Parts: sequence; C-alpha cells; structure tokens
Amino acid sequence: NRQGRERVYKILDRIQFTVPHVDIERARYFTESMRQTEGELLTLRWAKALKNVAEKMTVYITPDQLLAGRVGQLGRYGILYPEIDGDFYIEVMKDLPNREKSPFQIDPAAAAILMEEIAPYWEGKTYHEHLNKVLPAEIRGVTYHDERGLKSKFVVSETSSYRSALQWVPDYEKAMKRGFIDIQNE
Amino acid sequence: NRQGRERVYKILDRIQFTVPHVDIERARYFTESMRQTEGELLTLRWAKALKNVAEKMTVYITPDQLLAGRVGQLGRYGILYPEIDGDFYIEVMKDLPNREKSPFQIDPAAAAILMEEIAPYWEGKTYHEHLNKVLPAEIRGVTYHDERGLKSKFVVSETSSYRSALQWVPDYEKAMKRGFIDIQNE
Ligand SMILES: O=S(=O)(O)C[C@@H](O)CO
Ligand SMILES: O=S(=O)(O)C[C@@H](O)CO
Repeated sequence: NRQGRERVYKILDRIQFTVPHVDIERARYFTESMRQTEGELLTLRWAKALKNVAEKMTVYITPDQLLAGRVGQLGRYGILYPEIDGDFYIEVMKDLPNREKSPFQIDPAAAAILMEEIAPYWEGKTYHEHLNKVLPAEIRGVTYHDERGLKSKFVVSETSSYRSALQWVPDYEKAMKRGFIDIQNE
Repeated sequence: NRQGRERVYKILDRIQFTVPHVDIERARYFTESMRQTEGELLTLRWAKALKNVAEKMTVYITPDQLLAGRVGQLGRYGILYPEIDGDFYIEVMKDLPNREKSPFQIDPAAAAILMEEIAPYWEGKTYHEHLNKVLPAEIRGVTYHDERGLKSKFVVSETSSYRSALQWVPDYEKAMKRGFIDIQNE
C-alpha cells in the first residue's frame, strides 16, 4: 500500500506505462566536442566531450524528487551513443515508434538534429562500421547476414556493436570518501 | 663529349632546363583506393592502392629509351603524396609556377581533378594535420609559427610533414635473384 509513500508514488504514477522518448542532448554535445578533438588521445577527447555535456546539456530536478539530476528529458527516456552504432540511425529511427519490441518515440526536432548534425559526423567513424569493414571473410558468414552488417546471422553474434562495454561497477565509495577535488589533486 | 652517346643525349637534350610538370595519376589512383579500404591494416590498404595504381595509371616508354617505365608524363615531372601534406594544396598549388624556389607547372585540367576529386578526400586525414593538431603547447612555440602549422618557426623544425620517410635502400639484389613470383610464393 501507499501509506507513507506519497512522494515516490506521485513520481512513479506520472511515468508508469508511458512510451519512452529519445533524448538527443548527450549525443549532441558529445559529438560537438569529439568533432573538434580528432587525433588526440581518445580518453582526453572523451573527457573534453563530457565537460562539454556537463556545461551545455539541460540540467534537471525531477518534480518532487529528493535527488537532483537526470541525463535527459522528463518522463521515460533513453539516450544515444552514436560512437557505437550511428550507422543504424538512417535505417532505424523511422520506425522506433512502431517497433514491435521496445518502441520509443522521438520528437521531429530531435530526429532533425540527429540526422542533420550527429549522424553525418559519425559516417565512417562508428565502431560498428569499423568492425563490419574489417571482419575476415571466413568469419563474416556466421556473424552478419548482410554486407552492411546491420543484420546478425544469429549464429555467432557479435555484441559489441550495440553497447560501449560490458557491465561495470565504479568505485562509488572512493568518490564519496574523497570527493573529486581531492581526486583531481592526485 | 657526345661521341658514342647519341641516345642518352637525344633524351637529355629534350628535357634539360625545362620546367617540371606536376603529374597527378599516382595520387589519383592511390586516393581512389584508399577511400574504399578505411579501417583495414594500413599496409594492406597500401598494397591494394598500389595495385590500383599499377592497373590504371598510364604506362610509358620514354622515346628512345632502352628502359621501360616512368611514374609520370613525358618531360621533367614530379608526383604527389597527399597522405603527407594534402592540406597544403589549397594554399600552394596556386603559386607553384611562380615559386621563387623550385617552380613547377600544372595543367589546369589536372589541377581541377586534384582540387575537386583528390584534395577533398584528404581533409582532416593528412599526416601534417594530425601532427599539428596534437603537438603539445609547450612545443608548438619552436615548431610552428601559425596555428595551422603551415609555417615552420625554423627553430626546432619537424621534417616529417614533407616526406613519407627517411632515405631508403631496398634489397634490389633479392628482387633480381628471386623474382616476385617466388617472393609471393614465400
Ligand atoms: O556481463 S555482460 O555481458 O556485460 C551483461 C550481463 O551481465 C547483463 O545482461
Ligand atoms: O637521412 S635523411 O634525413 O632521410 C635524408 C638525408 O640523407 C638527406 O637527403
């Protein structure tokens, strides 16, 4: 029952069972920075790009939250990582709302920024394109059905072209015990 | 002087103290292939591109030579390596025939292919652009006068943005003793 839990149920009732939106901000300002730092150590470009996101993306306090911070708009939302799979945007964004499995909505203005600003930058630069291009012929057959590698064979499937990395647990205790001033001083 | 050497002097007289031409075919057919193999092992891409040059470039027998083969047009000529310094072409090709030091002439039809088909592929891709981009600030002072690194400070000058490599002596004896079928067979 909801006795004593008016705040959490107020937040949850507003979002429970809505269709999530595609938020473009992280991808947008990540791309904006990465575009200007090509050639530099990758993690240095990355850090610069996250600083650009930190400075420019919308900040949020979810209405009624005791916690501050989101990484996209109100409601249910997801965010984008074109460094992985931006070569799919052209084929896939059109029918995200209609996807039988796990549909998402996207505002026309977000589709416009995505296809005019973001996706054109990542052409020839995504991880997925690189992997598909260089896969040895002896391996292609069990990996991808098609020449662009947009369709898995579902025999020996690669899984690195839909995520950045395996799961991860950062050292949260270190951040709260020291704070980032002290880590930065190190 | 010229007794007994009619052949070499016929050849040499036709070209002595003539103005060398820019020939573009090596660059053109090199670029044409490198454009299609991005992401692959560099020396594999390089070999595909050299095969494209071998299949498509004009072959020549200099008139009256006993030796077959040039890598450019009749007369005195040079060829192009946009992989090094293609970011200079916009600024330098204009002033080439009137360059105080080491002038070169270029057919306007070759110059158009150069500046419309070749040079644009190499934007953001050249060695020189990469070096200039990443050089630590502590070191730019003595290396480059300008932000784009097109002018040496002539204090501590890098020399790798105007040549592919140091001098080199290939093992010619091995080529003539074995042939490339037997080397390919190894
Ligand atoms: O270990 S991973 O392959 O990164 C993910 C798995 O733990 C969750 O699906
Ligand atoms: O050794 S290098 O610096 O490649 C060239 C020098 O031999 C002068 O041509």
